[PDB]
Amino acid sequence: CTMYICGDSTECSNLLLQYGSFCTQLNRALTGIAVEQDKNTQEVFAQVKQIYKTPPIKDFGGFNFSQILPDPSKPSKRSPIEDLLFNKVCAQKFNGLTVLPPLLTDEMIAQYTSALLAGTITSGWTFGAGPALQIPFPMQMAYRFNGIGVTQNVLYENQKLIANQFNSAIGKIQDSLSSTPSALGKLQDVVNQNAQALNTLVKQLSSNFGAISSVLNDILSRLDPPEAEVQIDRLITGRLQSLQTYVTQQLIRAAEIRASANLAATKMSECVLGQSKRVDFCGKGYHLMSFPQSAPHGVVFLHVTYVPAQEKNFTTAPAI
Amino acid sequence: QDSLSSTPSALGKLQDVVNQNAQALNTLVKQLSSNFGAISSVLNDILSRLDPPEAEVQIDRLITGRLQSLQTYVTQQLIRAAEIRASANLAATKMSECVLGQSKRVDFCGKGYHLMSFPQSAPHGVVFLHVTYVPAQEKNFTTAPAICHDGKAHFPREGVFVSNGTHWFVTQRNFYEPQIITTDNTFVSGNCDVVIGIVNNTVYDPLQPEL
Amino acid sequence: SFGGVSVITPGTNTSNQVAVLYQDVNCTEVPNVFQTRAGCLIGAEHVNNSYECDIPIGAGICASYQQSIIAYTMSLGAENSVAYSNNSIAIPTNFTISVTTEILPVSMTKTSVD
Ligand SMILES: *[C@@H]1O[C@H](CO)[C@@H](O[C@@H]2O[C@H](CO)[C@@H](O)[C@H](O)[C@H]2NC(C)=O)[C@H](O)[C@H]1NC(C)=O
Ligand SMILES: *[C@@H]1O[C@H](CO)[C@@H](O[C@@H]2O[C@H](CO)[C@@H](O)[C@H](O)[C@H]2NC(C)=O)[C@H](O)[C@H]1NC(C)=O
Ligand SMILES: *[C@@H]1O[C@H](CO)[C@@H](O)[C@H](O)[C@H]1NC(C)=O
Ligand SMILES: *[C@@H]1O[C@H](CO)[C@@H](O)[C@H](O)[C@H]1NC(C)=O
Ligand SMILES: *[C@@H]1O[C@H](CO)[C@@H](O)[C@H](O)[C@H]1NC(C)=O
Ligand SMILES: *[C@@H]1O[C@H](CO)[C@@H](O)[C@H](O)[C@H]1NC(C)=O
Ligand SMILES: *[C@@H]1O[C@H](CO)[C@@H](O)[C@H](O)[C@H]1NC(C)=O
Ligand SMILES: *[C@@H]1O[C@H](CO)[C@@H](O)[C@H](O)[C@H]1NC(C)=O
Ligand SMILES: *[C@@H]1O[C@H](CO)[C@@H](O)[C@H](O)[C@H]1NC(C)=O
Ligand SMILES: *[C@@H]1O[C@H](CO)[C@@H](O)[C@H](O)[C@H]1NC(C)=O
Repeated sequence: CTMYICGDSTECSNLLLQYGSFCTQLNRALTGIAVEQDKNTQEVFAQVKQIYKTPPIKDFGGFNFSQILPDPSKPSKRSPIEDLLFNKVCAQKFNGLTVLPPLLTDEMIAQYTSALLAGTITSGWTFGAGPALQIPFPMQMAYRFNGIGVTQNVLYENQKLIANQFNSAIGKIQDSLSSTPSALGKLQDVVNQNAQALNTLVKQLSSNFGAISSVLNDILSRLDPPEAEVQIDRLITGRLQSLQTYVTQQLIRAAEIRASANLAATKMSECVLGQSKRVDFCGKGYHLMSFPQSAPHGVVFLHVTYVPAQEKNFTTAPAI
Repeated sequence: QDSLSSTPSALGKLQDVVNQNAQALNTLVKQLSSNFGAISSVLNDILSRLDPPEAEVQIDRLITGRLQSLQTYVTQQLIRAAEIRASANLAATKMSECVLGQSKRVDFCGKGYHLMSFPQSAPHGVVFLHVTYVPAQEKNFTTAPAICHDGKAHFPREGVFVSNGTHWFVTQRNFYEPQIITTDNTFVSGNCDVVIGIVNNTVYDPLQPEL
Repeated sequence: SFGGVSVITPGTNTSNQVAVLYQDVNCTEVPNVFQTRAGCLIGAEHVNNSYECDIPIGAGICASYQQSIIAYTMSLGAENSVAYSNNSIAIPTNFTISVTTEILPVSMTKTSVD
């Protein structure tokens, strides 16, 4: 707050003291937001007790997860889909505006994500409730069919068909993201809103606010301290108001993001670490399972659902 | 009982609310010590020194600063209040779904499989004691999706087919309790040509030895 | 050059030792010296061992008191390979009844300012 308002002028800084603790309050408010952002990330991704890995041989009964699993040939160890997501989304410092790095790096978030995927693929929903218990993937899928009121023999008898529909559906995700410029609008909007707020804040330093000049050095080079204090006070008033406006907007925006993060954390628990009965909570159709993919400042869920098809009319009765 | 009695930071979430509110009030009161450009932060000093025209200038400076301080306080309280309301809404939901019922929602009512919960009141808050079932002492078994018998493919009605290395059984999924495979605990669907990984084993019919 | 100065400390109930982070600067411009993405960290011993995060610094780096203050890349947890196969299942033979606490705020002090 002090550097934004006064730069390195001691004349301005001494006047700013007359306003009490406003700048301490503003610095505290922004610090609270910054801390929250790491908490949000942790509550979404750090839901796994152990770092699980998939087997060397990816034999899952015809099911192919190569597009969501880490690609060992790439330095970031991101999946093919995650790599696509990450490709799709100075002078501020000079005025006292800095950016603090996330506690968890993108590499670390990807590691959490792949651990969640490995857990799900090899042990179903058991690793969420306790120790991971291995089960063949086709059998896991059969259990998930029972969970939606479909007998398990339906899964087994149509295994190749189901694996093929699944593999194709995943492939379409790959293709859709590669051809849709607006796909990650929700995440881009957050980036754009924050950039706009900062640009506005910096631009306010160009305002006179009734003073002879917006430049503090011009005032100090022209006037003696009594006349100068009048002009400086005008700039302090305007710049303090601008900073208060910024901080208030950031607090409101931060709350909105926190709500989104809380929802993402809930979906991680209920869609990824289990099978959900809640309608439309984990995609459209009857939920089978979900897979997380990390994204810039966000998370992407791939929801796998069972959708009934090719209905035919029959005569019915309540009893025989 | 023992953990709460030996952990100073246990109720940090509730203490943080108390601390944040105290800090905001202390800041508000401390702002009354600011001059805001006036000759004095004390209104009585101004009134005892100056006549009404000159005094109105000094007073207006204090009014501007003090009004700004109060507006800052109130705005922060409204934002904080919203956050608390969200927490209270969640607590109310947990009361309904964890205490007044058994929840299937994963990690909603503690880690593990939810059995039941008990509320305890706390200063400006609520504490839930979540009781969960956590599986333990797992062991490896051989498994199959189906059993082939009399040319027919059999599936478990409720459990899973397992083998101890020499014999096949059906067991409930979350607790090892092996039972003989019979027509009472399996069902038939189609022949043995379709299911991948189907294994050959006897399926017992209880009326066999009787008739 | 300018930036924030942050002090890393264990509680004063534990020790009077501190480490200082000079944010966004190279260690060369400052006047147990370790350069991090967050800035220059002085007074903490950098180790190759990895632990659970105690005091967060940023970009994967955390510090703890272990005596001296150490800096390290944080661990995300123990590595675990699930013994997956196409015919192997693990089944619990026992269980434990677990009780855990969850603490939530419900209300604030009802202040009123005239
Ligand atoms: C899993 O699916 C991927 C495609 O999504 C297959 O990878 C392709 O394999 C063909 C040869 O059959 C290559 O010509 C393509 O270039 C590969 N594409 C990519 C992106 O690598 C993969 O082989 C499948 N795995 C299994 C076991 O079937
Ligand atoms: C159920 O729907 C699936 C489509 O998802 C049909 O499977 C396709 O059948 C056509 C021929 O009609 C083949 O050319 C396709 O290659 C099949 N797709 C796949 C993924 O195998 C299936 O036949 C339908 N079943 C019934 C009973 O109608
Ligand atoms: C069911 O019967 C109605 C006529 O009552 C007809 O319009 C409809 O197309 C039929 N739907 C199917 C799936 O056969
Ligand atoms: C199951 O078998 C694997 C070897 O495939 C072994 O490493 C693991 O410890 C066994 N687990 C149990 C619970 O027996
Ligand atoms: C499997 O169970 C049967 C019946 O209880 C028992 O007779 C047999 O010895 C067991 N096999 C092994 C390897 O323990
Ligand atoms: C399981 O994998 C083994 C090879 O490791 C193979 O011989 C066996 O037939 C497979 N079983 C099924 C059901 O695919
Ligand atoms: C199961 O028994 C049938 C004969 O009833 C035989 O044709 C089939 O090959 C057997 N399966 C195995 C794996 O031995
Ligand atoms: C401070 O240290 C004493 C031991 O010297 C310990 O009993 C006490 O619990 C500590 N206080 C806190 C808050 O950790
Ligand atoms: C300052 O640190 C950066 C790495 O963050 C390094 O590349 C650069 O060479 C350093 N500059 C000097 C003078 O050491
Ligand atoms: C940490 O490892 C690097 C090599 O990657 C080595 O140069 C450095 O001296 C090591 N430091 C310690 C404390 O082991």
